[PDB]
Amino acid sequence: RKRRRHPS
Amino acid sequence: PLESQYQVGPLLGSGGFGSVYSGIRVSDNLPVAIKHVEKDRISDWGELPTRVPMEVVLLKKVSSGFSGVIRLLDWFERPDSFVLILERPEPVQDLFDFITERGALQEELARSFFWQVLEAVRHCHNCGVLHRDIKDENILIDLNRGELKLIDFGSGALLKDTVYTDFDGTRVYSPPEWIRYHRYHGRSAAVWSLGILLYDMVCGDIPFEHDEEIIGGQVFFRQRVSSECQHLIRWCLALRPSDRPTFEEIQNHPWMQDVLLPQETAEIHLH
Ligand SMILES: N#C[C@H](c1ccnc(NCCc2cccnc2)n1)c1nc2ccccc2s1
Repeated sequence: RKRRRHPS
Repeated sequence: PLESQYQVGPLLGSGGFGSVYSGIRVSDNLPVAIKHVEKDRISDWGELPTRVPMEVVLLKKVSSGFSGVIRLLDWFERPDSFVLILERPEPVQDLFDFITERGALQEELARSFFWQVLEAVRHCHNCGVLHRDIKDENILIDLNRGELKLIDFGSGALLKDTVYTDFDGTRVYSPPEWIRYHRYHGRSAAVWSLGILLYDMVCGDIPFEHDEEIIGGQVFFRQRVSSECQHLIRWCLALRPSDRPTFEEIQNHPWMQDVLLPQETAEIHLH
């Protein structure tokens, strides 16, 4: 499953 | 001038927060980070005890003494930007990349990390600063000392007891009262982001991606997590803000007992 960063 | 005091090295990161470079202070070769923010992108302005970005005001407020918050060393105004000089831990990895590479953390390790984030956030609040963007991406691990550093105060505010109606932090760490009503109180919203972080640490990724999950009130555990830890997580992610624990209650929780010292953490889990 895909883990991602998240911009503010 | 900025340019004859610091030697500039590689870009460490860039994005919404601006552009951050590695540097060295020329005088004593001290490691620094050099953060550039465009003036047209600074929304919140303060005044210093000069008109500066709010981020500078907040960092100065938290910069005294030894803590788990990144220290502002200096700052410079330019025609179209502000430059912030910060201390730089070395060697360092951010907590996002640490969890990506290692997967779900052992609870002893998550306990030590989470304990240190709690102390850093307590420090901020004690200094009248609300970070507003607590997440793994904004946590640096000093891999030799086993010490965590909270970075990126660029979404932060002065702490108040009244409602906030603005927010430019990370939506997936934001509480349901924000998603539903565009209103939150500082400390209770911080505790929600802290529950998201603790889940992230013990499970390998954040619990929620979608607004409907955030507001839904259901925490599914994808990894084996102890009942005491699941209980703390779920208390932090109580849908009603007043049902969330205080910082004291978090730190007095049974799951939080017998924490490792930073050096033990480094020796056991990092070296
Ligand atoms: N604002 C801000 C940032 C920031 C915000 C969002 N993402 C990042 N990513 C860079 C992470 C990093 C930091 C250090 C070494 N390698 C990677 N950085 C940073 N502030 C400092 C301060 C000191 C040292 C590093 C950073 S990164």
